[PDB]
Amino acid sequence: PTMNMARQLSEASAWELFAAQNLTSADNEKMWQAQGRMLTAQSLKINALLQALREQGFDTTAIEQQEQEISRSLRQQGELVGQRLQLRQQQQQLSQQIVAAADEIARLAQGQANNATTSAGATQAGIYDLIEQDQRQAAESALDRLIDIDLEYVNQMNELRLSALRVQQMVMNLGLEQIQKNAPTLEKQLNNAVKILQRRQIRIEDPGVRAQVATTLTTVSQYSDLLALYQQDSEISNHLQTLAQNNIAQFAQFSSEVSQLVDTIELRNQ
Repeated sequence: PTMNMARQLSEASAWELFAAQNLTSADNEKMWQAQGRMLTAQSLKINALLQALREQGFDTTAIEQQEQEISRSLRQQGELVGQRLQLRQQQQQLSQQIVAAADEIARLAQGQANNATTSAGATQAGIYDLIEQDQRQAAESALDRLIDIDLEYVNQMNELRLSALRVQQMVMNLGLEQIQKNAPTLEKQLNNAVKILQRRQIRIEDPGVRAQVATTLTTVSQYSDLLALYQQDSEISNHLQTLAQNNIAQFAQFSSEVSQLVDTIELRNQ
């Protein structure tokens, strides 16, 4: 009978609205893909059902339309959460890299300070080995001057490790929520923190290491892009939000029209 159709029509709509529901969420690619497919398939089942009912003297032209508007609207939304999903993936990858790069710089900085600290200790320890008919003053004065230079490089490195950690934390602090509220602040904030890190970068002793820090710096300098990613993400998130409210009225009209047709079927059935 035609009654078995109304049950499927209700069912297709329950799964459609359910797929459309899950799609607009979608945390991972897998869910997005799976739900988009399901939505498409359900829309196809509804179209086939409507065409079956229509050739039963039943009128489906109001539902055919609404359902078509809804499929168009969800296509767009599906696309948008698709791009957004990508962005949120790029943000993670890029940020992952920047902290790693900042952390390597900090580690390289600590390494350098340790070398100077170990040297100064040796030199100073050397001043006490002087007692050996070795005219102190000549040596003592030179060793002392050497320890002061070592210690001076320690500060320079400790200041490098710090500049690097500052930036690492700032990046670890981005999250859209705050990139939205205080955006220009967080930005000009990192520009200095990075322009500083760069300044101190070009001040490393052995250019061999001053080189690795140079490559790492180029990676951390992409923070400006990681910012662009977060922006686009919010330009879409608000967008997707707007459409999510239009759905209410659309979905209200659609389901309400299914009910009306299902009735015309459970009433004409007797």
